[PDB]
Amino acid sequence: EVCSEQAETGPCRACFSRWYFDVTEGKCAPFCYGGCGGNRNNFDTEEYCMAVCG
Amino acid sequence: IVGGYTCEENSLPYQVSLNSGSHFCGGSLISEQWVVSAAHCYKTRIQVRLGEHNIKVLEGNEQFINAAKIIRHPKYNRDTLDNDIMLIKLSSPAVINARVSTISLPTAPPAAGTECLISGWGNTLSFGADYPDELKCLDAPVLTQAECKASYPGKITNSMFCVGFLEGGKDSCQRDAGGPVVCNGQLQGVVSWGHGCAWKNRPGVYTKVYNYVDWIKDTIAANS
Ligand SMILES: [Ca+2]
Repeated sequence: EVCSEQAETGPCRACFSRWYFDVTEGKCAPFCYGGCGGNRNNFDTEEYCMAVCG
Repeated sequence: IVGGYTCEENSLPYQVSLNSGSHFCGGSLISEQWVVSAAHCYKTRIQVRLGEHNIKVLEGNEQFINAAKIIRHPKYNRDTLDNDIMLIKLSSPAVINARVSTISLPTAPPAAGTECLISGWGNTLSFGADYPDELKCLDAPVLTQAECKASYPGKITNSMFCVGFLEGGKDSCQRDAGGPVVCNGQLQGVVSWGHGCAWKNRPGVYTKVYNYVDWIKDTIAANS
């Protein structure tokens, strides 16, 4: 269920380089995490995202 | 910045870039040794880049200076976003010149209706991702606190104010946080948060720098 969540920047406006599992691609993609809030589909690196979600 | 324009090169000499391998947040130079940013932009190591216009092109007129101290407001809270302000001490003083200079701290709270200038390298799209290499600018008015509080019921603390446009389309966005809101020659705001970017009736929420003038003075003095 974690890996099905949509990418969420959250309300804050930083750009922490993060990755989320994109269910439409079956693999992870990068996004700006704003630095607060968000959801669990949020990983430091592509390899880590795929380790959890791939 | 959504709905803005490319700033004239080096015309906002107080704008800085915070870099930790890539640009991740903005900031404002407030003295030769100190930069103001957002507490949610905290990293344990930060390179400050002053004099920037294109963050991807090393023209040679930038000043890259490592942060010696990185101090979030001690009462920053990631759930409420209260006290979203941070101070960075440069490891060597910034050299003041035509492209690098300070922005005055505010002497009174922001006044609704005042025209301001918001700036940064943030996303330019409300849906999608288009991140600019060149610094973007947005002319935007201070909104009334009633407009701010009605847009975000129960979420606007004493430390916050709204700047922008309730009709949508013009706002700061991800990668703008920490950057300046300047009104009448003074740094009134720090880019903080919002629901989405440039959504109708969801304006940008900014840290009210005036409420932290004493904290800024005290922290600078304690860390000299
Ligand atoms: Ca440059």
